[PDB]
Amino acid sequence: VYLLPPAREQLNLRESATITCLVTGFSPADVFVQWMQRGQPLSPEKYVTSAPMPEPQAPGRYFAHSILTVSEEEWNTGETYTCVVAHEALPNRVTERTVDKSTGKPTLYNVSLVMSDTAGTCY
Amino acid sequence: SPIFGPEEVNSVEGNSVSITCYYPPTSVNRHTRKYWCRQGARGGCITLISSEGYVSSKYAGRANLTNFPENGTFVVNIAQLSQDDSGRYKCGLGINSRGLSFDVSLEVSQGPGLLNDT
Amino acid sequence: ERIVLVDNKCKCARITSRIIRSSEDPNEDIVERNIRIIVPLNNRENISDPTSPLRTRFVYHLSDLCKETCYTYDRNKCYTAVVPLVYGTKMVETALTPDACYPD
Ligand SMILES: *[C@@H]1O[C@H](CO)[C@@H](O[C@@H]2O[C@H](CO)[C@@H](O)[C@H](O)[C@H]2NC(C)=O)[C@H](O)[C@H]1NC(C)=O
Repeated sequence: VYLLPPAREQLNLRESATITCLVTGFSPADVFVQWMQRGQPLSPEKYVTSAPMPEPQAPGRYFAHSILTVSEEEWNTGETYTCVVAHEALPNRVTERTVDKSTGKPTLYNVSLVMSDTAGTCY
Repeated sequence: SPIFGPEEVNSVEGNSVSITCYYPPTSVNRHTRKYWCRQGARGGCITLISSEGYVSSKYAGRANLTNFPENGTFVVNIAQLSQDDSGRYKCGLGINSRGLSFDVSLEVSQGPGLLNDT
Repeated sequence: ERIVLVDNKCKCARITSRIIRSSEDPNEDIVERNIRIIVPLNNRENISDPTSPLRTRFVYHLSDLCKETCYTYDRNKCYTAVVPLVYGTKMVETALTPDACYPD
């Protein structure tokens, strides 16, 4: 199971944000998938998902999807939205993953170079 | 930070003034530069009097500076004040560029009066 | 208000720290490690032998000095290198920095 945060393009009209609990690379089929939120499962009515689509490239394998329309602020405040997958090809048969704003944001850092500008402040 | 002196000192023109600033009595502070500098909106102390002898050209005869290592002190005497002397100053030691120093404010005002009725 | 984690007066390093107690929100504060170095680009590599090259590299394994070849003349403890004088030869002392080697 993977997970991609909503497209920044969506986060410019500031109504809704969509999240893609991509599921793939597995066999057999009949994967159920559910979305946790701090231990609280959402309703299946909150989100939508596919059926196991036969995978083109990986031959004897299936894949599916699911989405959920989190609104702008409703993603902008934390709320990691764990996505949990139920299948039979796992040791404990289950897995779950999650995301937030700050899944990336990797080390933004403003260097600064200064000369010839006496600011009247120590260093 | 380890330098210590009076924050603001006021006097009026024509008078003398004497300022004392303190340093820990260690060996170097008993045997190294003391200075009185004046800053502004231009970025830098301009030195006005030094413990090494140099006196600013505008302060010749006006003022001098003496060090009493036994008191852990150095003293600055200014006489013949004017309203052109009011501004922000600093006592300090060592190289002016660092801050082993202490900031002083100075406000000079004219000698009022002229009113025999009060 | 800061907390000087290290103040190495023979590297002129000074790692302080200060929790920026935020706007009075809950505990979404971030602690903050200020650093500061004043590298000389004037001195030797043998700080106490002015017959060596100057310096190019200035390496700060902060791990090492978060606790001896360090390269600023510390102000308070002073240095010297015995130096020959000739008036005849004599092998005699010096005082490589003043105003701190004063036996007083
Ligand atoms: C290079 O530095 C080392 C240590 O930093 C110096 O070693 C000793 O320094 C003391 C200083 O008083 C002298 O009394 C010793 O005679 C030095 N020992 C040796 C073996 O030299 C060393 O002197 C420095 N280099 C030079 C050329 O002096």
